[PDB]
Amino acid sequence: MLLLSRSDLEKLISMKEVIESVERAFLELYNGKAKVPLRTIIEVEKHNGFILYMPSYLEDSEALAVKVVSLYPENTKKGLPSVLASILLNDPKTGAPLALMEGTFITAMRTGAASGVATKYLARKDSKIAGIIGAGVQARTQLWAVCEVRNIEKALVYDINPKNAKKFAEEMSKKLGIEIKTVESAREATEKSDILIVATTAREPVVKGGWIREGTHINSVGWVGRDARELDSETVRKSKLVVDSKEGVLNESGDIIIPMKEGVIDEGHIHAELAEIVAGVKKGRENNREITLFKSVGLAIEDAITAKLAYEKALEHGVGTNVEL
Amino acid sequence: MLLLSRSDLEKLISMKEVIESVERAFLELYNGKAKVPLRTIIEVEKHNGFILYMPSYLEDSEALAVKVVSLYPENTKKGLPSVLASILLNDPKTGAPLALMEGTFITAMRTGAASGVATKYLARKDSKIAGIIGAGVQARTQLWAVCEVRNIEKALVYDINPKNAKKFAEEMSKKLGIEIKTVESAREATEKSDILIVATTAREPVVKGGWIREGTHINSVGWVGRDARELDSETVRKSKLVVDSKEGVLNESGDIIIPMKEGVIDEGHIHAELAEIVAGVKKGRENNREITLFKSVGLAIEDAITAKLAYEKALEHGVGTNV
Ligand SMILES: NC(=O)C1=CN([C@@H]2O[C@H](COP(=O)(O)OP(=O)(O)OC[C@H]3O[C@@H](n4cnc5c(N)ncnc54)[C@H](O)[C@@H]3O)[C@@H](O)[C@H]2O)C=CC1
Ligand SMILES: NC(=O)C1=CN([C@@H]2O[C@H](COP(=O)(O)OP(=O)(O)OC[C@H]3O[C@@H](n4cnc5c(N)ncnc54)[C@H](O)[C@@H]3O)[C@@H](O)[C@H]2O)C=CC1
Ligand code: PRO
Ligand code: PRO
Repeated sequence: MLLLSRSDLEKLISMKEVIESVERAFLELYNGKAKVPLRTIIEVEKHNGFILYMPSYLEDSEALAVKVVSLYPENTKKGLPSVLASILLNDPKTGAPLALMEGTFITAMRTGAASGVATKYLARKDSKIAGIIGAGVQARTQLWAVCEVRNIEKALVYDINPKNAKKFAEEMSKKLGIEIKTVESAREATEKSDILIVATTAREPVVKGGWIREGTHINSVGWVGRDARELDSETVRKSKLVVDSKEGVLNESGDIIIPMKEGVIDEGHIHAELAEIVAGVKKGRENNREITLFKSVGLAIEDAITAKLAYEKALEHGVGTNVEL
Repeated sequence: MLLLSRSDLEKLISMKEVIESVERAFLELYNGKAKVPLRTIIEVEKHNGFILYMPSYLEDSEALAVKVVSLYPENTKKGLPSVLASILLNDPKTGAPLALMEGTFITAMRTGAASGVATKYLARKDSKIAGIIGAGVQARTQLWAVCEVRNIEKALVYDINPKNAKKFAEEMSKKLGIEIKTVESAREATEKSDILIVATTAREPVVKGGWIREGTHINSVGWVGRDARELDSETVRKSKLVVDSKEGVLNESGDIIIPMKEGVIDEGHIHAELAEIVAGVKKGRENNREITLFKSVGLAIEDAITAKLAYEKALEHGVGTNV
């Protein structure tokens, strides 16, 4: 078996590659060449956490992988990231395990790239100002993937944690070579956005629909269970809704389940799944005045296409350590 | 996180340990302190194999583990085991991964132990002769666990491959210190058995119910999908049926699903789940003449308590590699 550490992975993969790869994974999913059973969620109520088991098999790409990822929103208080993951790659021909790789970095990369492909189809091409609510691990790759897809000029970041917003604005500004300024309310970041990035831990809405002007595109990736949401009901109803997967969002995302329980929206309010948009069967952004919202909770195909991408580059680069079991 | 190889694991855990631990896991499951959602099976039709994802959380034992196990019946043609597994242990307090360990040895140990617990409650205490149909990997731990709970004197082994039965008879007899004789039909092994072990890869019945005499207890652990079976409908109908879990067997075991399609039995023919037997809520063996059948497909909690037993012994014994 081969081992790939976070240091190993950061070396191998870039966001432009991951954007292309996640896009192909969804095209493979639309053509009936993907087996993605709904992920299994075990809630650890005793320790305020979740653990998610996300297996998938992409038969054309021959990517047979499972990711074990956990969400503990209070982990940052113990010097630990909220999201920790591991990815296992198996050989489709024998079922033998091929690799164990650190999944935390890949989770952030594949999540940003998933919103990157959706941003290509749903965001105004002339978008230059991006607003970020929640300056955590996901927000960094979220903004990075948005910058790979649009000619972003300036970014606004709001967080309840002043350290996270400052560290984000400083470090990401040199990172992406764009100006990033911390703002001091979620209202301001939402009102001035051409593209809005929401990557929060909050269990109650932070984005009010009354702030969103026309022509803005929203990427929302936060998830803390089916009871939690970061967008109020007005935001969802007001937008042209695209989901990463209907089966996943409708079963896991309080951002959608709660407004439908209220009766503000129904299952038909979902315009399309991302797989239909990538395939060209369903259309993305059609005019300047619509407000587009991409709701993402995570799909296992993004881990498999990224893990096999990273695994095959390690072989070609001689990266990683071999182990016996 | 810590890495544990088969060589690391093989020393650490014994069959007496795993039986005690698996029985405790089933009691924990009965008391509502286990989260064992039904496992996810992805069939790789393209390569004639299955891969199984088995997560579970035992909250009292604080064992949060997932096993990735695969079944490729044609692997023995490539010099590879039919069943290959990996087990990942996570920290319940942080969600952080604690260990990656080889699951092949643990799956054999926990599978034998699960039948070891069932045999203790369902088999006659005066059982002396054990019959084995299918002399593969699982059969060895199956007989070992039966030997840990009953005073077995002699074993009879039948396999469709005479090489496998002979190799089983030789190797297992030295390990367990009991006489083991090769027979040349499933009928003979079944007819003379006090306890019958069935652990085959067959997709069609190998044991006929007409062969089973009264007082026999059967452990059947084979699985090759819900369309495959190693027991004919008569063995199922004739027996008091105990399953490791109702949700798993009725969804995955052709040994049970097919006789229910025929109308020979219905859902009520399941006497009890193993968890109810361990808890004492349901009765085990009530008389000497009953024929008892334990149907096992595998349950994620048995992996979790065994993985955490081993992980916890590795730390105390300084075994494993950090990465
Ligand atoms: N493909 C997907 O959809 C995936 C979903 N997620 C979810 O994305 C979200 C972000 O994940 P991470 O960045 O890794 O965690 P993180 O803990 O490192 O960052 C979360 C940020 O949200 C901020 N925040 C929390 N509540 C806020 C509030 N009311 N108002 C303003 N800011 C607030 C926090 O201060 C923190 O900076 C999480 O909800 C996670 O469950 C995580 C990985 C990928
Ligand atoms: N109940 C549980 O928890 C578990 C279920 N299993 C299943 O147990 C069965 C055996 O597993 P392993 O021993 O690891 O595989 P194995 O390949 O090592 O052994 C299978 C044995 O069955 C024999 N056999 C095959 N067809 C036969 C037939 N018609 N008649 C007589 N003998 C036949 C084969 O010669 C072979 O020796 C498989 O179905 C496996 O999927 C595997 C792990 C645990
Ligand atoms: O799918 C994922 O990877 C993220 C992890 C936390 C919740 N969802
Ligand atoms: O429970 C298990 O581990 C075995 C693996 C193959 C089918 N059942």
